Formats: sequence, C-alpha cells, structure tokens
Amino acid sequence: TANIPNKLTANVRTRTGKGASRQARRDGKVPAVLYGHGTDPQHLELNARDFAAVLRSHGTNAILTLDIEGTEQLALTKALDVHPIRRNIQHADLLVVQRGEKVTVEVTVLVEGDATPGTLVTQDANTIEIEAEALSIPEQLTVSVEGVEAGTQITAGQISLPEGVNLISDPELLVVNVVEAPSAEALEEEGA
Amino acid sequence: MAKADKATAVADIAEQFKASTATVVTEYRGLTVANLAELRRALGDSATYTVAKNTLVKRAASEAGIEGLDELFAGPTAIAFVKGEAVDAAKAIKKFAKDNKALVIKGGYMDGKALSVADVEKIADL
Amino acid sequence: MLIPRKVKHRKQHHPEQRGIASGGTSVSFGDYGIQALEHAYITNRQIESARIAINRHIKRGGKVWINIFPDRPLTKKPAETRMGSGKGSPEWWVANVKPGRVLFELSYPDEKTARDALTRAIHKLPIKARIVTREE
Amino acid sequence: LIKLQIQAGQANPAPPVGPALGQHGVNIMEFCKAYNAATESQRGNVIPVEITVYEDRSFTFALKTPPAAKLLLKAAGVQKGSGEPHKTKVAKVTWDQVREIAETKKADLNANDIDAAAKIIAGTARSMGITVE
Amino acid sequence: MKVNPSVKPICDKCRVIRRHGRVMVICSDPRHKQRQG
Amino acid sequence: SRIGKQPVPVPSGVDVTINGQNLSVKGPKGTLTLDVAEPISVSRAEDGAIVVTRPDDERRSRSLHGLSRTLIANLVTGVTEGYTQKMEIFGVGYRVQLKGQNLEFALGYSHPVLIEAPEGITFAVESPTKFSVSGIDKQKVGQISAVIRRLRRPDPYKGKGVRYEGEQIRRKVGKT
Amino acid sequence: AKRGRKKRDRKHSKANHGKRPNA
RNA sequence: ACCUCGAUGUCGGCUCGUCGCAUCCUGGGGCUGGAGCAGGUCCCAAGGGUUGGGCUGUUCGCCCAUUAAAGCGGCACGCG
RNA sequence: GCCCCUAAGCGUGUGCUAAGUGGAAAAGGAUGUGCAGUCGCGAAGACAACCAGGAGGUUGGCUUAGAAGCAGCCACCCUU
Ligand SMILES: [Mg+2]
Ligand SMILES: [Mg+2]
Ligand SMILES: [Mg+2]
Ligand SMILES: [Mg+2]
Ligand SMILES: [Mg+2]
Ligand SMILES: [Mg+2]
Ligand SMILES: [Mg+2]
Ligand SMILES: [Mg+2]
Ligand SMILES: [Mg+2]
Ligand SMILES: [Mg+2]
Ligand SMILES: [Mg+2]
Ligand SMILES: [Mg+2]
Ligand SMILES: [Mg+2]
Ligand SMILES: [Mg+2]
Ligand SMILES: [Mg+2]
Ligand SMILES: [Mg+2]
Ligand SMILES: [Mg+2]
Ligand SMILES: [Mg+2]
Ligand SMILES: [Mg+2]
Ligand SMILES: [Mg+2]
Ligand SMILES: [Mg+2]
Ligand SMILES: [Mg+2]
Ligand SMILES: [Mg+2]
Ligand SMILES: [Mg+2]
Ligand SMILES: [Mg+2]
Ligand SMILES: [Mg+2]
Ligand SMILES: [Mg+2]
Ligand SMILES: [Mg+2]
Ligand SMILES: [Mg+2]
Ligand SMILES: [Mg+2]
Ligand SMILES: [Mg+2]
Ligand SMILES: [Mg+2]
Ligand SMILES: [Zn+2]
Repeated sequence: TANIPNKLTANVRTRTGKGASRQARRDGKVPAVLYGHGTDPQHLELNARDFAAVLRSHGTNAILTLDIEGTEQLALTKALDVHPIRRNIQHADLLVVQRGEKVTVEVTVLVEGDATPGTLVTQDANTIEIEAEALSIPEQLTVSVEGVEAGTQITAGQISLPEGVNLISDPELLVVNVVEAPSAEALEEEGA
Repeated sequence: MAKADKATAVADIAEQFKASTATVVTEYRGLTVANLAELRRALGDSATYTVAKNTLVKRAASEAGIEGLDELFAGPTAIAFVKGEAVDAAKAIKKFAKDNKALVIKGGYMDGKALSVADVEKIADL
Repeated sequence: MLIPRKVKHRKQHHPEQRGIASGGTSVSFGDYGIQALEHAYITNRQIESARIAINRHIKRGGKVWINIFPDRPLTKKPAETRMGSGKGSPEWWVANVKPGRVLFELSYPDEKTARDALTRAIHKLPIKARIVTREE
Repeated sequence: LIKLQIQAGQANPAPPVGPALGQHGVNIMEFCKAYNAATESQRGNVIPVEITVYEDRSFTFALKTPPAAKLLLKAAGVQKGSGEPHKTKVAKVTWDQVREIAETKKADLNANDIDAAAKIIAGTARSMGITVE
Repeated sequence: MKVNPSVKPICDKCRVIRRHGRVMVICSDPRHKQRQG
Repeated sequence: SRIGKQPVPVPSGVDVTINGQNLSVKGPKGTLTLDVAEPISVSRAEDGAIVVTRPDDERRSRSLHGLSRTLIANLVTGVTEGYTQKMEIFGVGYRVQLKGQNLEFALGYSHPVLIEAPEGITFAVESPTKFSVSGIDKQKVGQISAVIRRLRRPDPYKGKGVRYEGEQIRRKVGKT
Repeated sequence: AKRGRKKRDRKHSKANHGKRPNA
C-alpha cells in the first residue's frame, strides 16, 4: 500500500480562544492543533474547502503534508470535530509523523456482496482497529458476502489484511451478522 | 452514453472489420425485432449483422480503408461484415430486402473500393 | 405502547428543553436513520404510530431500531377542578428529544423504499426531521 | 393475432376461450375442430395457439410448442409448480430432459443451437423453482 | 376540481403549473385536476 | 430565445414595413400589424429575413424574445397563406347550414342557434355535418373555433356535438 | 384572540426593544 | 379573579331590528362509482326569501300538515 | 427619526423583492427568484422534439371462475 501525501497550506494562529475560533470559522478557516512526539503544540488554521475536499477524497484517515511557513511536515488526521447538526468541521487534530512509523488507525469496513434472498445482513461493527504504517493505511476494508445463509457470524478475524497491516481489536468482534430476514409477522411484534 | 464505452465500441467494431473481408451498409428504419432476429438467424450463419451509431462508426471506420464509407452513414446504419466467403452477405441482404422491402442498401465496400447499389448488386450477382 | 416497568419516582418535573443532543447523535445500528431538528416531548402513541407506518410500508423484510424510550412521565389533573390541592396523576409517558438525536433506524435493501418509509414515519412526528445515512 | 393456451384433450370452454376470440370476429367451430385434430395428433400436451386474424375473418392457427414451464412440469413429473421458487424445490429435472425440452423449444425459440435452448430451459425451470442438475 | 393546501402529481401525466400566482395541477384525466388553496 | 434566434424569412410575395418597434406586413391575403416590446430590438436583414434581438438574457428578455419572434412569424404566415380550421359534428339530426356568411346550428335544442362570422373570418360548409373556417388571424380563428366547439356540452357517453377532426374524445360507458 | 395578538406583536416595536408591560 | 357589591336586573316569550357567512332556497361552476330523472362532493355567491299548529315555562326536542326553503351564528347567551 | 401630515435626507454607493411582502401565524404544499456549491451526460452531436423498432422462451410457477408484462405471492431467469 503506497498512497501519496496530500499537500495543504497551514498558517499559524495569531490568537487562540472561542472568539478567535468563531472568527476564523466565519471566514472559511478551520482551526487545527498539531501535536506529536515532537512535544510542540502548533495552533494552525487551514482552508476549510480544500481540507474538506481532501478528506472526502481520501477518507478520515489521510496522511498530510502541511506547509508551516515553507516547512513541509508529515501529519495525520487523528480526530475531527463535526457539528452534530449542520455537519461542518469545527476543529482538527493532527499528529506529526516520520516515515516508517507504526500507526493505530480506525478504518471503516464496507460490506459488499449478494446475500441469499431469505437473508438479512446487519453490519454491526462500524469501524475496526489496525496497526499499520503511516504511508500504507487503507481507506476501506472490504467484506464480501455470498452464499451466507442462516446465522453466519463474521468476526473481526475473517477480514483480510494486506501487508504491513495488523489487527489490534480482539478478533471476536461481529463485524457482520447474517440473520434470517424478519417476517411480515416479526416486524409487527417488536416494540409492542 | 459515456465516452469510454463509445471508445471501446469503436475499437471492437474496428477489430471486427479487420477480421471481415468485406462490408455492406444498409438502412433498417421500418423493421421489427422479430424479422430482425430471423435475419440474425439467417446472417449469423456465416457473416455478422449489426448496427452502430454513425459518430461511433466514423471513428471505427477511420481505421481501415472504409474511410470511403463516411458518405454512406446517412440514415440508420446496419453493417454486414461478411467473414465466411465474400458474396453470402450481399445475396442474403438482397433477398431480405426483396421479401421485406423495408430495407435500403446504402452500399458496400471491399478491395479498396466503396461501391454503390448497382456495383454491389453486380458483385452480389458476381 | 412502551411503558417502563417501574420508576423510582412516579411524579417528576418537566424535562427541560435547553440544548442540543450530545449522545445518540449518530447512526449506529441500521443503514439509515431519522435525525430530529426540533425540541419536543414524544409520547408512546406517536412512536407506535410511526413504527406501524414504517412496518406497513417496508412490509416484508428489513429491521427497525428505536433509539429512545418514553420513560419520563407526564401527569394531568382531572378536569373541572380549580388550581391547587396537590399535583395531578400521571397519564402519558414521553421522552425528551433534542435536536441532533437519532430516533428511528432502518436496515433495508432498497434505498427509495427506505426513504419513503422514513418519510411516512416523519409525517407522524410533531417536529421537523430528516433522513441520515451512515455515509459522512 | 391473439394468443391463448388450451389443453390437449379439452376444447370449447365458456370463460377462457369462447368470448375470448368471439369478440375478435373469428369463427370458433372451425378453429376448434382443426386444433383438436392437430392436438390429438399430439396426444399429450397443453398447447399455446396464436390466432392470426384477417379482414374477411379467415383465420390461421399458429401451433407453437407446448409451454416450456409446462413441459418442465410434465418433465419433472409433478402436477403443480412451486409456490416459492428456489426455496420450495418440489421436483427434479435432469439434463437429458433438459436437452429434449431444448429441442422442442428450439422449434419454438429464437435459439440458434441446442445449448442456448438448454440455458433458456434452465431459466424457465428456475422461474418456477425445480431443482436442475 | 380538488382544492387542497397540498397538491401533488397523482399520475406521471400530471403537470404542475403556476397560474396567476396560485399553484394548480393539470392532467388529461379530469380527476387529477386540482388546485392549491 | 432559442426559438427567437431563428430568422424570419420574407418570401417574395411579402412586403414588410418597420417603424421603430412597430411592424406591418402586407401580402396577397391583406395587411397585418404588430408591436414589439421595449427590450427587444427588431431589424430586417436585407437578405429578405427578419432578425429579433435582445440585449440581455434576463427573465423578461428571454420570455419576450421567442414570443415576439413567433408572433411576427405568425403574422407573416397569415398574410402569405392564411389560416384554416376544420369542424365536424356527431349526433343524429345535428344540422349545420350556411345563411350567406352566418352559420346556423341545430344541435337538439328546441330552438336553432346562429353564430356570426366577425370581420376577417369566413365560413365554408360542404357537408351537413362538417365544415371549415378560414381567416387571416391565427388568434381570431382559434377564438371562433373554440366558441364553436363550446356550443354543446361534452358527452363521454354518446359523443354528440361539434369536434375538431384531429382531437379524440375520452368516452366512458353509462352502464345503468 | 385578535387583541392579544395585537398587543403581543406591538411589543415588537423598534422603540420597545421587544418588551412591553403586561405582555 | 382584572372593571362593577354608597346596586352593571338574571331565563324563556312579544315588538323592533342590525351585522357575519362557516349558504337552507333561489343563482353560477368543477369532478363523479354522472345514461336520463334523481343524486353525491368541492368552489364562487349574503340580493331577496326562509310557514301554521299539538305537548312543554320551556331553550331544546318529538309530532301534525305544508313549503323552493322552513340556515347557523354575533350584537350584555340584543332589546324589562 | 428626516416624501407630506411633522423638525430634520423624494441622501450617496452595491445588490435583493413584485408579494403593498413591507404593513400578523402552524404542520405542510409548491419548475418564484438571487447567490454559492457538489455529481451525471454532452460536438465522439448531449437533452427536447421529429422517424423506426421494443421480438422469442412465455400465458414463468402458485392462487384462482380468472392471473396471460399490467387484484395478489416467490424467484426476478434465458436466446436474437
Ligand atoms: Mg435547570
Ligand atoms: Mg450521540
Ligand atoms: Mg450524554
Ligand atoms: Mg411534523
Ligand atoms: Mg393529502
Ligand atoms: Mg382561540
Ligand atoms: Mg409574558
Ligand atoms: Mg356587584
Ligand atoms: Mg354610584
Ligand atoms: Mg339593580
Ligand atoms: Mg334582527
Ligand atoms: Mg362561502
Ligand atoms: Mg348552482
Ligand atoms: Mg355541482
Ligand atoms: Mg345572501
Ligand atoms: Mg344588485
Ligand atoms: Mg343573528
Ligand atoms: Mg348584562
Ligand atoms: Mg338570544
Ligand atoms: Mg340577554
Ligand atoms: Mg321591569
Ligand atoms: Mg324578561
Ligand atoms: Mg333597558
Ligand atoms: Mg418638513
Ligand atoms: Mg435612513
Ligand atoms: Mg433618492
Ligand atoms: Mg432613497
Ligand atoms: Mg401586510
Ligand atoms: Mg408563515
Ligand atoms: Mg414541503
Ligand atoms: Mg413476454
Ligand atoms: Mg395479471
Ligand atoms: Zn394525472
């Protein structure tokens, strides 16, 4: 797995606080904090539009090259602050990284396939935990479902992991549960 | 329809022509899929009978010497690629036009020449 | 009609309506969900009406999740009585819903039918609400 | 130019047949006798017959082969098809019956060869849900 | 001529028009003819 | 707009006069008048064409452009050829006759009914049941044809009354 | 109910700044 | 429980009205599971009209004959 | 607060609205309109419109008087 770093421009914040953050969000700037093993907290501001586009293109766990006043720095999107209601981006958490670093990452698992018609499949574990390399973090992990019948329990173990990818979660996690499709009678019974 | 699918169709139709010895261009406006499928029974034996969009064909026809068939793309384009022998497609289309009377042959091509209805009928007879 | 089996205090103050939802703000079980936009109290009957509306629509298959339980009560005193003389007696069992909360959750193959079912559900609710999927 | 499906040894019912093409202005008795003669030259199969109608009311009967699903129902030996295809597998069909039905429907199909007809017959048996191996 | 605060295209042949500042629905079927009011 | 960017050709038997925004067209069938709106500019291409132009593509300009272009086209077509509509009636004993220029109908009412052809329009009955109307103005011809059509209430059961030829009436069956 | 509407709405006068005595 | 207890007379009925339309009749339309006759329902429409008796203090209600119809409401549940 | 009533601005610049919105109101309905943005197809000619087709298995199986692409249920298949 070899993904390209993404190039973003950051400018160091002049003021910090709720008023400064509201003002910065007002004119299209998103506040971010760069903290890592370098033990240097940088309060930065990013273009909201371009950052959002990069996130959409390359998921939540994207590797970034930030332009701190000419300096190109490798960072990772550790956390995002989204408004519960209007789905903005409120704040960003960025972790300094050097190449060849072991990274702990939540990666979304997507269920694809054609289950048997008398089957309903429920995706129970929304996202799974991976130890990998900073330059080689998947975007999605795929689970195929074909011929799955009766109660077919897919645990965290059965997900295929590429090279350099390590499963941190306990492999018991029911990522996908295959069940009998609820009946025309069963639906009228739950909740009463 | 997307441009990639059109490019793939252009390449495939070009490839099918390079495997064809000669071609016939006809008009099908005015026939149903029933008799059309019966024709694919008749023409599917040796030759190949298909239809393509003219703007797709001219990029497919610019490949070989069927660049002289650009002027026969007027009207709905039905192409008969004669692969087995030469004359089978011409006589089969002539009889299908005699029975149906709903087909008009725009022309044909082979041996470096694109040739009109009279010359096709000659080769269809010769 | 979902009624809690027992409560520690059967007569309570009104659930106060300030702020936006902190928990339950994401779709967690089904493919789709309904996100609330207003502040409200939601009773038993509204929930069962919406749930039957969904069930009638999707009909055959797919499963539904209800993320909120009407466990906070509301009392009414008998009519034709003056003010005072003690608090009333409980009648109707509600839940305090704030904007951002996810009410109903659906797992169903088809997208359009799912949206239609959730729309039928929303029309039964006293508040503005919208359909939210698990995609960001 | 209409179509009906009428059984082997049966003719002249009121609901399915009589008014069906009696409102098409076609002579019913001559059709009935001719189709009956032909189908007793078949001896064995419910047949779909297509009436080709003209302006002077002269009619021609198009006798296509007995229906593919009906041919598979008589092939698998069961009187009734399944209520839940691919779930309720009432009977079984073998590849040799598949080839015989493929020949008959080749006489009825647009299929150019035997294999296409066999694939069509497999689809037809699946449509009603009888196990094909 | 239905008159309702809601007007919707009952069948796909229905078309929605605004005449003289009010919204109505026109269709070949006179049953589907309705007005928003 | 998109229609309003197609030039209006002037046939040889046609004469055109333009006075600012006013327009007049004279041909074998007579003379007709028209006025265009302030936003729209009108020119005559010396190649025997008419050009309708707009300065802007806002709502008023876009809407008025095609309107004015089609309107002048209809105006010239009226004095070149004219306009003809056909009527044809259904029902037993439904009577149509011409008295000079005036049209008389007997559609089942106790009394017979009359309609008067206004100036610029004429009637022609060739059958007791069907006839035609000729005129210079498309709009006036359509108006009179409509008022003729309205005379008898529509019948989905037996379909009595006047009709256009091309139109088809919906019909239900009164079963009882 | 008209009168209560009138008073509660004239409370919104730009001079009253959203407050008037007696609602 | 905000005016009225150094007084603001309270039910039905009679006389006299005035206004609203959320129209009972008359008028104009749309749709019909509208053949016609006769209907159903929705929209527009306040010009005019909208009975006499038996029982009840009665309002109301039932009933008897009719009428095109025998509307509902506000005006201190109008008016001592 | 500044057109007149009524003292002071029918003030300047850039837009927006057609509803007297301004100068009352809900769920909800809706090709009004402006700004900004995402995805599709589009000269290899897109969309609309104008002309030709949309066939065979087959009336797929159950239910049914009936069920044949078009009360209903299951799969939702195959050739030219
Ligand atoms: Mg508090
Ligand atoms: Mg939450
Ligand atoms: Mg919490
Ligand atoms: Mg609501
Ligand atoms: Mg409705
Ligand atoms: Mg009130
Ligand atoms: Mg208050
Ligand atoms: Mg007092
Ligand atoms: Mg006093
Ligand atoms: Mg007193
Ligand atoms: Mg009065
Ligand atoms: Mg009214
Ligand atoms: Mg009327
Ligand atoms: Mg009416
Ligand atoms: Mg009146
Ligand atoms: Mg008057
Ligand atoms: Mg009154
Ligand atoms: Mg009083
Ligand atoms: Mg009174
Ligand atoms: Mg009183
Ligand atoms: Mg007194
Ligand atoms: Mg008194
Ligand atoms: Mg007095
Ligand atoms: Mg002054
Ligand atoms: Mg000012
Ligand atoms: Mg000024
Ligand atoms: Mg000014
Ligand atoms: Mg106002
Ligand atoms: Mg409002
Ligand atoms: Mg809405
Ligand atoms: Mg078919
Ligand atoms: Mg059917
Ligand atoms: Zn309609």
